[PDB]
Amino acid sequence: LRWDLSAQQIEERTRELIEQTKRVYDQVGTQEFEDVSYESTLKALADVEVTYTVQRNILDFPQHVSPSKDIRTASTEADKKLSEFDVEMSMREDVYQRIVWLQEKVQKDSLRPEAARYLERLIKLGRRNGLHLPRETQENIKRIKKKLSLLCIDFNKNLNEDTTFLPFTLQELGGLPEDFLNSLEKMEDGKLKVTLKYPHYFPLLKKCHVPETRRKVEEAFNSRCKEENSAILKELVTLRAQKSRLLGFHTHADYVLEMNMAKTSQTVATFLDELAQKLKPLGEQERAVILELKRAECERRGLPFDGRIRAWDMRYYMNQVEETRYCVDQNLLKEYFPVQVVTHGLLGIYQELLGLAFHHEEGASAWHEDVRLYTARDAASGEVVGKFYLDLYPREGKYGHAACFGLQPGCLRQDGSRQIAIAAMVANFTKPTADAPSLLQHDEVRTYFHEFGHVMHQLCSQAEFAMFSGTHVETDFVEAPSQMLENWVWEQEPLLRMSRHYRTGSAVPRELLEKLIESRQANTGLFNLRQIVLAKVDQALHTQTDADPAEEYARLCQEILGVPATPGTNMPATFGHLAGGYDAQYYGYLWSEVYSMDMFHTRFKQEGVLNSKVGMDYRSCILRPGGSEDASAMLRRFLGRDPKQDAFLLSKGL
Ligand SMILES: [Zn+2]
Repeated sequence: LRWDLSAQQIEERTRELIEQTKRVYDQVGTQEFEDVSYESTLKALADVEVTYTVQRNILDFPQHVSPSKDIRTASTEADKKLSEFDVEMSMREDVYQRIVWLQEKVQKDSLRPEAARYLERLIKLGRRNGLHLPRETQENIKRIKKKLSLLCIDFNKNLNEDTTFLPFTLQELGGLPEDFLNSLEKMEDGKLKVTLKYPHYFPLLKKCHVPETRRKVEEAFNSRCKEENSAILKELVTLRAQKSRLLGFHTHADYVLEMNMAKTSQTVATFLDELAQKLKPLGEQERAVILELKRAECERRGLPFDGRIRAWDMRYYMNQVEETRYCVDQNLLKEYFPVQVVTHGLLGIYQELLGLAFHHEEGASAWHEDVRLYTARDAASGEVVGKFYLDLYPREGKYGHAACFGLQPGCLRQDGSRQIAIAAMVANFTKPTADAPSLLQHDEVRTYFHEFGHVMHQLCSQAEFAMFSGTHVETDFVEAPSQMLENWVWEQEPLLRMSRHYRTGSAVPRELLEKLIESRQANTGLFNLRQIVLAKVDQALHTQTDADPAEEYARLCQEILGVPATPGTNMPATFGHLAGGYDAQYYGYLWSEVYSMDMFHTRFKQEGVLNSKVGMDYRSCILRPGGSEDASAMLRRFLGRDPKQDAFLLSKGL
């Protein structure tokens, strides 16, 4: 791939790519019925997607890793132009007509399965865009989409641009680290300025032992843009509902869910309700523990005790539970996880699990000197499967979160030969230095294992059509394979393969490993019940008509979480996911995680966590199809039955 492109070349290549690609769509869009064929219509569009995707990825990737701001800025602009172009092509009624004609002309069952799936998806995407509907319906949909887009931009911008802050004395900030306190904007008043941004909010609620301070900050944070965003949310709900009906669905949720593994809003509601019921007892147990800790602390500090867990007590006491009930010293633990050792052990586990051998391509071209390129080859034949880059250390201008970027999609070229997948994994682990090793927290090891899992999905998939390549699966299933893989960082054998004291070379003591593993369950009951409250609010707003966001959230917090929403607040008005493309899909996080445990326990825990036979079945049944098969079908084959919540519940001790 190309990595030495300047900002100017990016600009030029983008215009050229769009011109060349549009040329193909124009050709397809003007065919006469008589000339419509599999080769001239379906293959034409499938082939151009391959050439386009490759080029598009090269142009929009630099914005996330290039050390050059000019290149990054040009890449961001190219992404905007290409994204706009993608939507423009998706709405082409002329091209859609030829696809519909092809569907008519195509003899039933005469196409290869994946080709038939591709044709059906193209037809479905057009229908979800309303291209088959009457002009008046399409005009109305267009109008509503425009409004919705604007409403979403404001919802997010309002929250992001907010600069609300609360002044507190060093005494009121009791509990927060010293380095934290001096980082605040010291007012002439003498008080320190605490803003509602995450870097300030989370640490304060988890460490500040002054109840009134937590209370004030919680009220403010959960009341941000209350009036404006609640008005916007009411409009989003109504407009989404109308748009969904015009597109043929009874609710927005049902429209959104059609493409998910869950399929319908009823399926999601049943999923969430059953999960909440099963987790209830664990929630009761956890709140009892927290209430006692609060009673004890209030007594100890001479503070009044109201006998109730408040919204502003949650994060604080959950943190206390973790520190005094499970303990586990991350400071000591991290000494056994030097980044170099984790990388080696991690790559070792994946090699063995998938029957692969990773080969470092010394001195390969890259966007930064610290980037390393590897070629994954079949362990017995040595044939190339794919390639992947590792860009693990922080630097100015680089994406600040761990992620997997598909660069070259694994699929078939125009001539029928196979194009290998090429992906890049990004992380931001401190880079080892002279006398300052880079020790990883367990959560970083978890994130590392999770993201590399996506790299393997990208590389091991063998779809023939670019549309189904790699991680292009149902949104509520894409995370399941990686979440299944996270289980490895909670198992002793794999953990030992990824650890070693950075200095003494000693192995992690069994006592420490046991505690670490036990800590996985800390506060899991309340953590999940809260996620359920969020998922249910998301579902209610996109299935009901008169549902009031604040009231729904309050009702659910009391009934499911057991911790009341603070009067006057409106958490839903700050719930960015409702305006970030995840609308009606928040349940997806819980859905993938719950079933990922079924995948893990049913196959890997019974046949051998590091057994290659199971690993090869995982590669074959789950990764190889890419989006060429429905997640439900892949799971049924891998599990031998449909998935259940059982494994998840058992892992919680239920
Ligand atoms: Zn992920």
